Amino acid sequence: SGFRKMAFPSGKVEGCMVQVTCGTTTLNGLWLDDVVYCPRHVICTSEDMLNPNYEDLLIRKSNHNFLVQAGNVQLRVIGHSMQNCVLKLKVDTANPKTPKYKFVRIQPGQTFSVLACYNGSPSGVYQCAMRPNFTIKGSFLNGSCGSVGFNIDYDCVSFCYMHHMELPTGVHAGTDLEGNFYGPFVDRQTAQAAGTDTTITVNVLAWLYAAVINGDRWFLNRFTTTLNDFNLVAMKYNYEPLTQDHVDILGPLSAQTGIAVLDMCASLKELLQNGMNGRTILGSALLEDEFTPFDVVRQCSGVTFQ
Amino acid sequence: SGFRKMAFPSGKVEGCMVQVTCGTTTLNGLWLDDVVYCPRHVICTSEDMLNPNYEDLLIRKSNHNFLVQAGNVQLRVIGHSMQNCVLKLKVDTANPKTPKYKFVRIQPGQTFSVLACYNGSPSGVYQCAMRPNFTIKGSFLNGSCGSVGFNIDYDCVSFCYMHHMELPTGVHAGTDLEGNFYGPFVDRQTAQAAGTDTTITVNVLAWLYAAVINGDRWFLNRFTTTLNDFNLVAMKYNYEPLTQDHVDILGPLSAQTGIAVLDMCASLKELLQNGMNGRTILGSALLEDEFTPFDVVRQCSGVTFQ
Ligand SMILES: CC(C)(C)OC(=O)Nc1cccn([C@H](CC2CC2)C(=O)N[C@@H](C[C@@H]2CCNC2=O)[C@H](O)C(=O)NCc2ccccc2)c1=O
Ligand SMILES: CC(C)(C)OC(=O)Nc1cccn([C@H](CC2CC2)C(=O)N[C@@H](C[C@@H]2CCNC2=O)[C@H](O)C(=O)NCc2ccccc2)c1=O
Ligand SMILES: [Cl-]
Repeated sequence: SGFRKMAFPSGKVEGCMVQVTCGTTTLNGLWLDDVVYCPRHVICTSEDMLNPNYEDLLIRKSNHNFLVQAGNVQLRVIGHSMQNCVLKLKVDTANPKTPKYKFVRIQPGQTFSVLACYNGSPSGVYQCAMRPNFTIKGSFLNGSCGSVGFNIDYDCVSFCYMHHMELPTGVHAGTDLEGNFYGPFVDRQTAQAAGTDTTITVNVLAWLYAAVINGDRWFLNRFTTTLNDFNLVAMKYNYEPLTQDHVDILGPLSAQTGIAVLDMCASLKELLQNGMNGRTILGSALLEDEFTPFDVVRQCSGVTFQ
Repeated sequence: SGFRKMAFPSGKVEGCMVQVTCGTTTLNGLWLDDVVYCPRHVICTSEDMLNPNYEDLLIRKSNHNFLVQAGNVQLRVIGHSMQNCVLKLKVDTANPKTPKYKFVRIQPGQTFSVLACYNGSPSGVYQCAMRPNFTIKGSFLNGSCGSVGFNIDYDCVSFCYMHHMELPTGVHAGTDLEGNFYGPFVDRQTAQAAGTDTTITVNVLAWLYAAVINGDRWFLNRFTTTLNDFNLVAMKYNYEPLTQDHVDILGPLSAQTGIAVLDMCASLKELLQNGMNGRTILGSALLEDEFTPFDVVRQCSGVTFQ
């Protein structure tokens, strides 16, 4: 037993990280088969980032202006193209460590592991949620651009995130691996509103089921509620409305614990109205929303990869 | 910016995990050079674990009774020995993925990454502290025994922990890689007291410095205190006494922030007496003690490995 914010084992991704340098700027790239993916802002100076014309900036660059290093190994660039906000550098060597992989665009409220990298070198791994407002609350310093987010399914790495920027509010924005930003963000150093964030209700409920499974039961009450009554409460506390799709995804946790989803909603309701009264749930003094229902099942059933 | 509970990249350790089976029991082993390390309780039945005579149980086992599998690869066992609570299985093949490594016995309050494994297969990575009472609050299910804790320094993996058991209170106990338990625990299914745990004061102070560096400053007050006055407060709230060695380790964080360690102690004092008044620090509603001073420096300076 016990419950931890667990990241995927990072080894398959570690083998794909490289350093990419263009003029003055170095950041991380992702080397899969004979393509290296990195943020297109690798071609910008600090001045350019204020208001970049990426098409005009990229026209000045040739293959030989992209320095790509895998460890101490220099890769030869034989092609470059821009796809949305990412650069694809064709190289003359397929990465021998290329894992089975897919590119996925994740939904808001879904979770993934970030491998924070500097100069092509892995420094740390952590688990986070795509916020409803399409930001992430990460840990990123200079040089971390090009760091990637991912999920693993047995032997398949599903890349979902590439780090592009820190907003002036200190939260993080980036793209899928086709270079499409999550949310309204652009790769420009300008004020950008992220808009109202909300709590991921289905995740909080999943984590309450995890708590019950681990013997943290104090918040279970004598009450039930309705989807509509609960959503009146969710609206007031800036929680995502719960839908029947959410109820359906929680079904297996309901089944094991014998706690009807709407009964757990009444427990959540009472926590939102009353607070935690100085107590904790799975060692947290707030309601945790960075576990999906799928996360809780995996952890509570100890599912592995390779 | 931002601050996350980050684990080490796990790839170097993933390459060392194997499955070990003896009679009915399978768990994880650690394959370094031509030795596989695993918990000696691999030789026990459920009945044996009640009151094992490990010397008498091991005498019944021969090399060929230890089934060791690295992926789909069967390793040949040419030697076995018991060292304290671990078994060392000599195998006829050196692990080609053996990273540079050391065996270390860590101090209470030090942190490390756990790679949770089942049947020799990595499932997840998370960061935790060795509690002052020599337990860890992990996430471990059946089959996770032999999972290891570690730190990385550039290219060197320092193994510090091997998972042996869950106490009836739901916390976790294990050994260094020489098989010596952390704390008073034995590898027997019997009631075992862990004794009073305490909060790791130097870690909480390190995390308050991390908060200030990230712009979370609300808890900074107009007060200072003395080491003795602060330790009167630490005693009352079951915090570890702060020593001048702790003050010295915090020096670099003091220097950058301009906040004298004893001023930060007065902030901590006020938080312990007054509580958080429904506010958060780096997205936590309680005082976090699973970051060392060394952790905060690494993260706040973005230090990498290979
Ligand atoms: C003085 C303190 C507060 C300690 O640091 C900064 O102001 N740092 C930065 C200010 C402005 C830009 N950056 C870098 C680019 C370096 C100036 C040349 C930057 O934005 N780097 C990161 C991503 C950011 C940094 C903090 N958190 C993040 O996620 C990224 O790796 C990158 O390469 N961005 C492209 C880029 C290139 C030039 C100018 C801006 C951005 C900084 O690190
Ligand atoms: C019914 C529920 C509550 C869901 O599960 C259990 O009671 N589980 C277990 C009860 C008793 C023992 N174990 C295993 C051993 C299996 C029975 C054969 C066990 O202790 N396994 C783990 C470590 C534990 C399990 C939970 N958290 C941990 O850290 C370990 O991998 C191992 O191999 N231990 C050696 C061992 C061998 C035989 C009997 C006890 C222990 C269990 O998993
Ligand atoms: Cl909390």
